[PDB]
Amino acid sequence: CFGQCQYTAEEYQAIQKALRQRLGPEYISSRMVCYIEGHRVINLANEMFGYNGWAHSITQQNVDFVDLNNGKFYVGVCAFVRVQLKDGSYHEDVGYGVSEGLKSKALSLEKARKEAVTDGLKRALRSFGNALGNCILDKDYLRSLNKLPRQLPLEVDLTKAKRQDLEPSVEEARYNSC
Amino acid sequence: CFGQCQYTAEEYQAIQKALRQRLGPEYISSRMAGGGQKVCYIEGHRVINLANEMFGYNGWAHSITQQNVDFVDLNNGKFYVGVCAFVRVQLKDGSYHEDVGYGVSEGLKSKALSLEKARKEAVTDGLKRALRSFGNALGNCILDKDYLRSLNKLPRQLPLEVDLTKAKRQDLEPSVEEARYNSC
Amino acid sequence: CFGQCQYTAEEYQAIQKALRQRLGPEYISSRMAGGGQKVCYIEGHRVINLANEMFGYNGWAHSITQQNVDFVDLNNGKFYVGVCAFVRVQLKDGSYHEDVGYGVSEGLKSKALSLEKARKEAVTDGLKRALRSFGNALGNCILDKDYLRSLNKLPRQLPLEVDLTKAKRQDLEPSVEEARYNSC
Amino acid sequence: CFGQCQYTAEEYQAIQKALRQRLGPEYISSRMAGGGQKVCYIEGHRVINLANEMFGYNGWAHSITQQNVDFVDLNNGKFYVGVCAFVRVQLKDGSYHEDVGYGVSEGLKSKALSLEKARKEAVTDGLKRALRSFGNALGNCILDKDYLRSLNKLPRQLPLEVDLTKAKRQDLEPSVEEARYNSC
Amino acid sequence: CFGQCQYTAEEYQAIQKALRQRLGPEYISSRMAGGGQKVCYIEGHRVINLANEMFGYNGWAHSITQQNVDFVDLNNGKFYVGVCAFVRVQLKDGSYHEDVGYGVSEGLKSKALSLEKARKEAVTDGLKRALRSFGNALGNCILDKDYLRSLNKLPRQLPLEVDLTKAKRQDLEPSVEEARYNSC
Amino acid sequence: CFGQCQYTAEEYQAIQKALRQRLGPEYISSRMAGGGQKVCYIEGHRVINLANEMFGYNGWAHSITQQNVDFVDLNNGKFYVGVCAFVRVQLKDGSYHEDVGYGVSEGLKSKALSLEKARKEAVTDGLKRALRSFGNALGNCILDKDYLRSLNKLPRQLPLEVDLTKAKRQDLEPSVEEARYNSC
Amino acid sequence: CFGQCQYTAEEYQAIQKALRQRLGPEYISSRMAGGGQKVCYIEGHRVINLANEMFGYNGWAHSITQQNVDFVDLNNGKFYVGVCAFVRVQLKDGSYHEDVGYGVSEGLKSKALSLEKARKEAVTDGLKRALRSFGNALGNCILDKDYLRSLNKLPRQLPLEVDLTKAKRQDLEPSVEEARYNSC
Amino acid sequence: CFGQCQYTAEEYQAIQKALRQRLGPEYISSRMAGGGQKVCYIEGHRVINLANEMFGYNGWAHSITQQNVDFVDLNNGKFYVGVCAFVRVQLKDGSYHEDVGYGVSEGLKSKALSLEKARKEAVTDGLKRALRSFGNALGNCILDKDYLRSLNKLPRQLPLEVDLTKAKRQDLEPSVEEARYNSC
Amino acid sequence: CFGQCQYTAEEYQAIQKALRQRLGPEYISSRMAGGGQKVCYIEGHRVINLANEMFGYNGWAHSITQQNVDFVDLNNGKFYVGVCAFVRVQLKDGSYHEDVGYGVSEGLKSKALSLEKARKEAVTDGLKRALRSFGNALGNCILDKDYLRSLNKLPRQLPLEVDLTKAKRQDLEPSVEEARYNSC
Amino acid sequence: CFGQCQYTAEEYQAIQKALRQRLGPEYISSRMAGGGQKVCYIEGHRVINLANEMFGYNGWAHSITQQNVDFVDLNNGKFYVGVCAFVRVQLKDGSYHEDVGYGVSEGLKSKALSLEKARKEAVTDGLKRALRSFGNALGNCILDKDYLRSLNKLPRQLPLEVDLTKAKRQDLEPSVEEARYNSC
Amino acid sequence: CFGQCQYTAEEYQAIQKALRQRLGPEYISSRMAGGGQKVCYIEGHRVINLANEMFGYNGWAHSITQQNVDFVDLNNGKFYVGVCAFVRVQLKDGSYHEDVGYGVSEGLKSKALSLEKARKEAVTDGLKRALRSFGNALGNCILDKDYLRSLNKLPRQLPLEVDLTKAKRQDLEPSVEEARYNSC
DNA sequence: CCCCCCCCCC
DNA sequence: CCCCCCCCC
Repeated sequence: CFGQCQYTAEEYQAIQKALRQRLGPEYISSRMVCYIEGHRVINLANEMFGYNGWAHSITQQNVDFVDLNNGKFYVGVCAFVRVQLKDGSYHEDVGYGVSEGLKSKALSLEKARKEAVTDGLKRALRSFGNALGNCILDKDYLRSLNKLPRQLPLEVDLTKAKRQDLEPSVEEARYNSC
Repeated sequence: CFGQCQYTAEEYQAIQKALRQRLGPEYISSRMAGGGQKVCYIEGHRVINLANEMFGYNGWAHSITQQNVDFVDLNNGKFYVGVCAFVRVQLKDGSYHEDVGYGVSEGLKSKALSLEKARKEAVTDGLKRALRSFGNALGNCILDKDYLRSLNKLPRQLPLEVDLTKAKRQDLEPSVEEARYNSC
Repeated sequence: CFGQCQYTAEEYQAIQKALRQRLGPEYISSRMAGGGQKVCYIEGHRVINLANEMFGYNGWAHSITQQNVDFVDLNNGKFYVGVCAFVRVQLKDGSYHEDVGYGVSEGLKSKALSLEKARKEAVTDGLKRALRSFGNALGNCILDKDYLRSLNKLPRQLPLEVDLTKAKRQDLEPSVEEARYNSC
Repeated sequence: CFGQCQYTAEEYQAIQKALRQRLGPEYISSRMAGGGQKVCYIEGHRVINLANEMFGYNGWAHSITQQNVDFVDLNNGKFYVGVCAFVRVQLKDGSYHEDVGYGVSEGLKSKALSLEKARKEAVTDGLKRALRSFGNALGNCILDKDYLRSLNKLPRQLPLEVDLTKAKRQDLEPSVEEARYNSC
Repeated sequence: CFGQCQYTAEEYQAIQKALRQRLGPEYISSRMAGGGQKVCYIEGHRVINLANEMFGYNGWAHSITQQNVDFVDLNNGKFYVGVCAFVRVQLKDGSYHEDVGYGVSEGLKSKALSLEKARKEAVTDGLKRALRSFGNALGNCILDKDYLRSLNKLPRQLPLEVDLTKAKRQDLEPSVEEARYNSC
Repeated sequence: CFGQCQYTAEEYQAIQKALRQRLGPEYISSRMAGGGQKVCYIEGHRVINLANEMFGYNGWAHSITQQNVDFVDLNNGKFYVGVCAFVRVQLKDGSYHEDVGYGVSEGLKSKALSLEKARKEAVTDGLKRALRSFGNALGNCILDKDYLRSLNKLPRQLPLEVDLTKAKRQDLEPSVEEARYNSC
Repeated sequence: CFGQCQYTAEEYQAIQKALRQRLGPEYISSRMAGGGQKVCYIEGHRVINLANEMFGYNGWAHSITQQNVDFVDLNNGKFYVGVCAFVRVQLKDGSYHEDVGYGVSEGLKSKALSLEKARKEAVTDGLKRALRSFGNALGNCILDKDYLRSLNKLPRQLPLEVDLTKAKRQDLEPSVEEARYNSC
Repeated sequence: CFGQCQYTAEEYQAIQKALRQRLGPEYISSRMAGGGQKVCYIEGHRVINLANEMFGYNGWAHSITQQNVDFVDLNNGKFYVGVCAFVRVQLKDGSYHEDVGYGVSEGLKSKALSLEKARKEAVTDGLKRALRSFGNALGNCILDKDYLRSLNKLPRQLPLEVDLTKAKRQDLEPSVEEARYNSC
Repeated sequence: CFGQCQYTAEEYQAIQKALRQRLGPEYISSRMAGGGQKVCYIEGHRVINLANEMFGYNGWAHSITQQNVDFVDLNNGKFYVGVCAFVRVQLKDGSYHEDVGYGVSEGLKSKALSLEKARKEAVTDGLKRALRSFGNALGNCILDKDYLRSLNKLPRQLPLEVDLTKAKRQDLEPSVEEARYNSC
Repeated sequence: CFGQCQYTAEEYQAIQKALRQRLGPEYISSRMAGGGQKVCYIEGHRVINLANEMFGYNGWAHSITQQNVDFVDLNNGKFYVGVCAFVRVQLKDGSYHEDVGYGVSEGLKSKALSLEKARKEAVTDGLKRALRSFGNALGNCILDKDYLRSLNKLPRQLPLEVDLTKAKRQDLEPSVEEARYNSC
Repeated sequence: CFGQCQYTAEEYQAIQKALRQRLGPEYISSRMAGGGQKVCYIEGHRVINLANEMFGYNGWAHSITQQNVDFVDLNNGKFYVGVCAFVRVQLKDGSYHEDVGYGVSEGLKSKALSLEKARKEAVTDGLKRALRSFGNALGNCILDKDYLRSLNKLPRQLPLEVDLTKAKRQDLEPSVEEARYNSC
């Protein structure tokens, strides 16, 4: 099962080679600072290891503070996320979540907690190689990214989008799996 | 049993391909936020049915690791409640994803309904955010702004109608009863 | 034993198909839920019988992970009580779904009746919300507003009558007793 | 041993069939509730014997997960006590159902007797509500509003008589001792 | 060992039949309750002997899960003590039943004797109520009001006399010592 | 080892029969209660010897689950102490019986003697009450009022004399040493 | 190893026979209680050697489950200390007996010496009372008043003399060392 | 699985030799301390990639045993935060090294960013110091003063340029998917 | 390994015989207690060597279950410390003996030395009292007053001198290294 | 895996011989203590490399059992911090050594840097002292005063130069990667 | 592995013989202890080397069960610190010895140095006293007063000189690496 | 009510 | 939107 599977030579070789790849400009985004968006990291991990080849859990989440300054809330929240592969290999790291200025205590806490968990997951997956987000920390890679042409955001083709719940091929394979 | 079943090549490959699909406009809904901005989301029951179809009714599981009420404040007769929950989804092979949901209830005068609303919302949100990590088909694509742009350019479709003619009308499931009798 | 048996292909397919079924109007009832509007729901005993038919009396299980009384407040002689419960349903293959229920009692003068109402409602609500996660047939469809529109357009049927002629009248079960004697 | 035995096809089907039965009027009793209304219920010993017949003396089990005294109040010499209990019933195959019972005692001048009544009543109620989840035959049908009306239309029968001629009069059980000696 | 032995068909059926037996008048005793009314009961030693005969000296077991002193109050020189106990009986196959006993001592001037009486009574009562759940032969029939009337209609027999001629008079048990020597 | 050995048919039946025996007058002792009534009991060493002969020196065991000093009060220079103990007896097949003992010391001026008396008495009483549950031969019959009447009508026998001619006089046990040397 | 070895028939019967023996006057010692009455007891080392001979140096074991200092009081320069200990003896077959010992120290000016005396006495007394439960040969007979009377009528023998001619004078044990070298 | 793999002779020897290598100037960075002096270090991503190449992406793992915030102080509008972390790295053969990292933030006006900086720095520092213990190739050589001197004498090379032509541009990994499909 | 080995017949009997031996005057020492009385004891190292020869350096073991400082008092400039320790000796067959030692230091002005003395003495005393329980050869006879009288009648011998000519002078143990190399 | 491997004769003998070697002056360093004196020590990275060469990168491991900050004092604006750490080193055969390290930081005005220095120094010192216990080669000889005098009499060598020509300049390890590919 | 290996006859006998050896004057040193006179002791590194030679680098292990700082007191600028530690030594066969060490620092002005001295001394002292229990060769004889007298009569030899010609000069151990390479 | 407990016991 | 008044008395 999970945590018991040992990587075969072919799969080990494919993943080890693939994880060295640096990410193209399609993955990187910027704010006012470069970063990779959460769903992109999720999709990267799902493609690298399979939907059932990686796992993550929240070891502990701790609210550092909730302060009130003339009607505005300032909240800091840390989270400890541990990623595990289907072979037992694991990486655990710290994420943080901040919410300053909001008037809603509850919305501030929601933003801070969710942000902390997502950040922790990104930083835990980072430790597997450049393909999962390590290259973003290399300043030479950032410069080589700035010299690249700023391409416009690609468009998504919703023609083959999932339109009904049923997955007939999946149901067939699962019925044949028993 | 559960957590021990190992995925066969056919089911693994089918699921891996199927999870890449982004969701059509049938799944996505929208509300208005505190900044007057549009926020998309998938309704709970849609995600539950999506997961039941992707993994089988017995191929996925979820549990509440911890639910914690952050605060209960009383402002001139109105209750403001924040509740977080940690939901862990597991597949029949032991693979798991755990995330946090939050639940908010501001303005209500009934403390009990505020707490109920916050707790249930927190748990459902945590389940959705935990299931997100399995792929676009279970809700990962909703975070892609390009997917959102491609969704607005689409015609606002009218609510589909449900045909309740073959709806279940009595408890017994005879084919199910036979299949189970033959299992003992 | 329980939690160890793996579903056979025939029973898996039967149950997966049956769980997709939406519920007819015989199951749906209405009360005034949280929010003060008319809200549809499935009665507890109906969900119990639904689950017993879907999985068998020994094919599903549930337990109360934790029940916590959030508060008991007294406002000029009336009691206001909120109670949450965490109920986890498990199938005979180890598959599980856990959710939160809440129980409310505001205004009553009897503390004991208020607490009893809140605790029992919390447990039953948690069980229903945990069973929701297996498919439409166990209560997931009730959350689809399109399903509600398709339910209102249906002819309002009168409550069916129960024929108590073949009702159980003595304790002994000879058919069961024989199979059990031969099972040892 | 217990929790390990798997139900055989014959015993499973027999029990699944028997549990669908609604109960005849011999089981149901009634009192006058709060608002000058009628409320039906099944007495504890009836449910105990029903379970012993359905599963065998060694085919079902129950335990008290937790009992918590909610309150003990003193108003001018009278004690008012509320007690909840969490009872978990388990079958010989590991299947389980857990629910909450409550126990109330208002008016008594003895704190000890109030607590005794409340605790025992809570536990018995919890056992009844836990056994309810196995099917109609163990008490689920009592929740059906149509079933109660269909029960009122039957002629109210007078208490059947019990013939104590074959009552056990001395301790020794020779057939049991013989089979048990043959068990070694 | 204990909790592992599985009941053989003959012993299962013998015990299942024997537990249906209602108890004769030799077992029932009576005291007066608070409202000056008759309350029936089975004495502790009677239940112990019944259980030893039904299952064997090594076929049933009981343990005190938890005992909690609810209160010890002093009212003008008299002590009033209430004590609850949770007793769990288990059979040699792992089957179990757990229930609550209570112990009361009101009026005594000695705290120590009040506590002793309350604790011991709680434990014994809990054992009786746990054994009750196996069937009429172990004490369930005492709860049937119809069974009680048929007991009043019976002639109250004078206390049976005990023939102490075959009483054990010295420690050695040669047949037992021999059977055990042959076990090594 | 202990707790695993399963009783052989011969030893089971021998012990089951022997435990039914009531005790002769050699075992019973008496003290006086204040109301002019007589209270019977079996002395500690007598119960220990009874158990050693019934089960063997290595066929029964007991342990102190918990001992709790309820109170130690000082009233005008005199100490009044109540102590409870929970003793669990276990047989070599895993069968067990657990009960409560109490120990009392009122009036003594030495706190140390009060505590020692109460603790030791509690433990011994708990052992007696736990062993009682195995049958009449180990002390259950002492609670039967008819057995008490049949005991009082018997001629008061003079204290038996002990023949110390074959008493153990030196440490070495040669037969035991030889049997154990062959056991390695 | 220890706790797993099962007693062989020869050793079981030999030990069972030997444990029935009462002790001669060589073992019994006496002091005067605080009320001028005669109190018998067995010295610690005598009981230790008794157990070593009955079961072997490696056939019995004991451990201190818990030691609790009940009180340490200071009255005009003198310390009064009560300490209880719970000692559990176990045989190589898993059989066990647990009892309580007490240790007292009144009058001493040194708190440390008082505590040392009380703790050591509590533990030794607990070991004696735990070993008592194995039979008369290990100290059970000391509680029989008839044995005490038969002890008084026996001639009080003068303290035996110890022959230190065959005493161990150097550390080395050549026979033991040889038997052990052949054991590897 | 992980923690079970034993290093093969070829892989052990390869890694043992490779870890002896000291690092070239491409890895080392430097800053100025609070007292105007040069401090060398290895950046986090370099250590992560070094370890991934030395042991494989699945041949090393690390976990946070505990993170403890030492202090958060507010001095006239500036926050000073010290946080320690204990990081444990493990290899696929069970070999492990655990060390401490620290995180500092002095002067900042935002508490949230101070805490984020201190916690993340503590964890990364602990990871670097834990990996340091495996050899020079993973960072031990940075502590050799002679290695630092021999590094300064080297020509300061210009920052290398990165060729992003072969960068990953889409999610799909066909070779990886193929090998994994062949792994089921 | 340790705790698992079962004693072979030869070594068992050798040790069983050897443990009966009383100790010659070379082992016994004496001090003067507070009442000017002669108190006998065996020095620690002698008991350690006794055990090392009786069971082998690897045939017995001891551990400190708990050490508890009873008090540390400061009375007019001097420290008075009492410390108890619970030492459990175990043999290579799993047999064990646990007892309490005490350590005292009264009068010293340095707290640190008082604590050191009390703790170390408590541990050593506990080890001596635990080893005593195996038989006379390890110190049980020292408690026999008859043994003490038989010790006084012997001539007080002068301290034996130790021959340090064949003393160990370098670390290496060549025969040991050879035997160990041949064990791998 | 780790903790399971048994040392082969060749590797055992090699390591046992190698650990006796004392360290040359290349390893030893010196500082000035509080009395203007010479204190010798081995720098951390040297000890890490020593252990990695003696046992292999995967043949030794260490963990931090506990680190405890003893004190943080503020004396006229400067911080003085003492921190202890407990480091446990384990070999691939399960052999282990645990010792204490300390860390000090006096004079700094930054609390965070003081704590960082003290914690890191404590952990490194504990690792050095734990590895010391394996033999002279890992640092035990540094405690021999004769070793120190014989160290002064040797010619003080110039700091060796480091040859960075073959330093690792890129991440990939082709020999390691190939040896690992052949291991799956 | 460690804790599982059983000693072979040859190695057991060699080690048992070697442990009897008393130590020559090369090992013994003298300082001013808590008795206020010339007190003999074995230096830490000597005991470590003794153990490494007696059992092998991988044949003995020790751990710190607990270290507890008893007190830190400040008297006119000087610190008085007492620290105890519990060290447990174990051999490769599971045999173990656990004892207490103490560490003292009185008079020093630096709190950090006092705590460091006390903790390290406590751990080292505990290790020495735990190793004492294995025989004279590891330090038991140092307590023998006759051994001390026989040590004074020996010629006081001058500090031995160490031959550092074959001192270890580089990290690599080629023979060790070869023996390990062939072990995989 | 009473008995348990008060007075006695150490 | 609930909460209040209703319901339990």
